[PDB]
Amino acid sequence: VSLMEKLKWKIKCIENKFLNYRLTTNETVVAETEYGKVKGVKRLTVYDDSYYSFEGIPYAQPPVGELRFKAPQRPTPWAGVRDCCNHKDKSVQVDFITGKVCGSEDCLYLSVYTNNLNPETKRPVLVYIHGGGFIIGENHRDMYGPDYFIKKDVVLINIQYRLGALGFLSLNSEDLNVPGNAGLKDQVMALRWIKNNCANFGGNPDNITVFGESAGAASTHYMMLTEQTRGLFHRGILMSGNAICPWANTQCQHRAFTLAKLAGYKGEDNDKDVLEFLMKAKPQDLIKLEEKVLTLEERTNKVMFPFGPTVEPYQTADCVLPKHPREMVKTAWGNSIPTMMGNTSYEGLFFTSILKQMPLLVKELETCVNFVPSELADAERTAPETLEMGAKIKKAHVTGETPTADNFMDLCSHFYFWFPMHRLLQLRFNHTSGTPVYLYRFDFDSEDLINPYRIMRSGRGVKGVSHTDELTYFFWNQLAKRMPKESREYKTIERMTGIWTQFATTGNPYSNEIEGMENVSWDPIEKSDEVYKCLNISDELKMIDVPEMGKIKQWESMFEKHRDLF
Ligand SMILES: *B(O)c1ccc(OCc2ccccc2F)c(Cl)c1
Repeated sequence: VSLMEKLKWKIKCIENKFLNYRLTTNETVVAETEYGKVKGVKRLTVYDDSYYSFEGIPYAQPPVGELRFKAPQRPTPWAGVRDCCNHKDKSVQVDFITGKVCGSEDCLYLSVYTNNLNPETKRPVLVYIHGGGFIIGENHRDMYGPDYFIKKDVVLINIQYRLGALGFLSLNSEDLNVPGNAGLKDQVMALRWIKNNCANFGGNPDNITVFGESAGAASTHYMMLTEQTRGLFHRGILMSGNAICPWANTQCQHRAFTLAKLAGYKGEDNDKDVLEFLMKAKPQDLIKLEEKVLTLEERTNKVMFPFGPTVEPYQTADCVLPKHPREMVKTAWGNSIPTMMGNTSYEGLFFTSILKQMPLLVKELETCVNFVPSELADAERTAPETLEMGAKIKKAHVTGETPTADNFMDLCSHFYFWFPMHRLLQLRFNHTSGTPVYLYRFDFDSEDLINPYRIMRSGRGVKGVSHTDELTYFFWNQLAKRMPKESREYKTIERMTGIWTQFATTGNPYSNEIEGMENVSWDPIEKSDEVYKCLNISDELKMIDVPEMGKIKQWESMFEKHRDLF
């Protein structure tokens, strides 16, 4: 927290509103939805393109009052024309830059964008679910502008969903109807809306692609796992994340009481009494205290967030996760739709900011016991077997006699992203109709065009392709600028929106109409593959064996004596 990030961030924000106004037009339009008419408006881009914009389309009732912590309910429709010419608020969260809580409980909205409201053909529909660890994020165009994607003839939809304790509180007591995963059930309801309404915006309801980055990738994967969404969409893209990443789920049923007690609850550890208190609390109080819920023991054992997706303790009407995700892969409908997955070439660089805060973290690599997968480790991480397992990790990532910060961040690349990807691929290969999985590796490094996460990760001046660096080439954000058509950055925008649009359309990401792809033979992964091939996306596009594969096998070797748990 170095105070006046908040300044230029406030004055990049005084600019973003003038610019937003200047890029607005007077061309309003009305579209039909199953809940009533919505009025949208055309907007301009800095590349002199334009698109129709519908923001603040409700897909559920505002989950306020008695609806807090509950599964979403269908919204209440209207006669007349609803105003969708302005965005709604984001879900209640801590602003990662201003450090202050922002947003509203009234956040269950989606936005629809297209360059042509009346196309002559049904268009592929792309649905983006944002990341942010299930605790931050939004569909506001200052972070996720559609301006690049609307160069292509697609319909792009950006959803919101409840975050933090408001989205992911879970209580054991069956009588209370807070089984957990409200935020994922939000996504399910948004997907149902999209399926039933995208046609009114020129979309093909039989050709929908869901994609997401980070927590949005885990979300996309959860939407492919749950039987609640069966057949609602037809392709998935998992960008740096999936549902069996260790940060992507947690059993948090005991932490509601902790949150209550942090906020001033007086009384006993009792689900009913705890729920009653949490129902009454100011939303901004609960979200601000969320950062204090995890114990030192939990943090040591690499629990990243106190509330997130959870295995629900009993089954309700709108249950999304009845079993551990690894179990849900066994029968997942989404196993049998075309899928693309990928990661960046230095994911772990993202934890730069965390390291600067707590330098002593680097000494975790002395034994690496803390990064042994939790299901394998003992609670004190002092067991000799845990020490042995840790030594396998240590050999994969410690390059000198003493671990460095770079070693730590390389390790994080695998703990948080590459190893979970491996486990998923192998698990799914036992339960798939045979539909292809394509892998990419995003390896394009530039500091000439950036996005706000680079601030948060303090990555200005740091080199390598961190977690979230690829977002810059998919979405407009308030820190972006018009780049020369010949720049490597602009060409990367064209390649990324191009490949994603090609995959959305056909279920195959290859096209010789994409510059650089003229010699790419991009083949999906097979069960019989001992080495993964990926499209490596840099200044050149090249098919390579995943450079991370060696370290991936090294992680896998921790499961030599526990193969059932892999
Ligand atoms: B993806 O949604 C994602 C977000 C955050 C992660 O780590 C926690 C974190 C939070 C804030 C700053 C830096 C961080 F690393 C992860 Cl692993 C994934």
